Amino acid sequence: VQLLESGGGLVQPGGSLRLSCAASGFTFSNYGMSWVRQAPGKGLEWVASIRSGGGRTYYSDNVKGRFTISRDNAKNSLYLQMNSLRAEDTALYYCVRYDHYSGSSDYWGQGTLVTVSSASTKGPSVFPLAPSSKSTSGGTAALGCLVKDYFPQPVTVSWNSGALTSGVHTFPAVLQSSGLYSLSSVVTVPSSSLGTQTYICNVNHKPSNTKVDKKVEPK
Amino acid sequence: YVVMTQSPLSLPVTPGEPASISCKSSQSLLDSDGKTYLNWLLQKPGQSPQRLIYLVSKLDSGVPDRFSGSGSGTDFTLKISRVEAEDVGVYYCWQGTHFPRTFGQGTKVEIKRTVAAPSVFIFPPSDEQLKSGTASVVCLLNNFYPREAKVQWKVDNALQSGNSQESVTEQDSKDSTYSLSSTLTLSKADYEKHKVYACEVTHQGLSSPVTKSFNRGEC
Amino acid sequence: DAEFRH
Repeated sequence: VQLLESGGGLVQPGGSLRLSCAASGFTFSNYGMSWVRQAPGKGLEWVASIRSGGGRTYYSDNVKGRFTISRDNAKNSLYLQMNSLRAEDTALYYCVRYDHYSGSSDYWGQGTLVTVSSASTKGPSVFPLAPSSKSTSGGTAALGCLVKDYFPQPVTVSWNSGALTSGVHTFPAVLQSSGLYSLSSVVTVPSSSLGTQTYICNVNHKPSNTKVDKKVEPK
Repeated sequence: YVVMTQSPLSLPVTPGEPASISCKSSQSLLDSDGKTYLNWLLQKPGQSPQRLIYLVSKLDSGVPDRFSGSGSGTDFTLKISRVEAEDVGVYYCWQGTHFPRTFGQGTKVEIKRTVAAPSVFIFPPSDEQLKSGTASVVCLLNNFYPREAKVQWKVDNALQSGNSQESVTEQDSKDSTYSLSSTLTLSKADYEKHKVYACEVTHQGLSSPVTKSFNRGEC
Repeated sequence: DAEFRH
């Protein structure tokens, strides 16, 4: 069972946006679906629901007259058309399945992020955090990538195209005074690997079409 | 309309020990069909929400039986008999009896593992960034517990103010530690007026305050 | 959730 949302991004206040949820792994036409949102650092708020029958819909008071939920059963897709967007609508938007057999919502998607702001898109700069010396008395080296000055969220980081996941910490972004974000991603590796093993951080900032693979070498 | 109130909002618990979360509704969740639609989900670090419990006490797929739910009317409780490191995250209750759907505020469970001192690493700015006119110095605190950690920057022994930011990871699901990234940012010019850059770490796990430093030029 | 019943 998979719910994959797309369509989130940066939009100006009063602007419009159209979200999609591609569903798989179950008979889509048989299930009621909903959109539920989570503003960063905050709780869960129901946004809209659509039944499996009759195209019947329901909206939270906050979005009445502005949002339209719909579905295409032939494409196994859920949609949320968002108009007259406000700063207060900025959130991660989740596709969520209603399980009528248990009388409750079960599966959540991964969410797609909507940012409503008059601020400009900016792509990040990616800088190496080079493993120096020693760094530890015990044969461990730390290296990483600094992803600096971007907007809006989100940015993703992987190491060696997903092969390297052990000892990886990607930090939550910090919102800087300027309105721009920065983050870092680090990994601890054996000191002895530095000579032979290649380390590359793969940075993705989709809102700016930015894709960067940065090789991190010592010294 | 139906307000969901959880308590406590923060729940530190020693692993192996039980934990309880209270969930109270402003109106009875007994539906006219005789069922009580109270549910519990968990949102782990960096993950989508996953359902734990529906209809007050029913375990969802794959959920360990150390989880249990009870209650009626307006009064409900999630219990974890023996908390495991993998139980860390934010727990939400929500009601499916009354339209519209409402969630509780969330309860963040924290695991109280043994004290772990941070491994401290300092990173001089990249020549890439220096070329761009700015200079970021990163101090990394890796895998520590508890969360409270004091980080101060010193440049030629002068305590810095207003030019640093820090980010902290969520408590790790596997080893229950935190990690911290502190970034000090200067103009290249300012950065080049000094030699010694130091980050000083104070933490309950350290035998004494720890300083990691380097000298600029062969930085 | 209640919207799917009734």
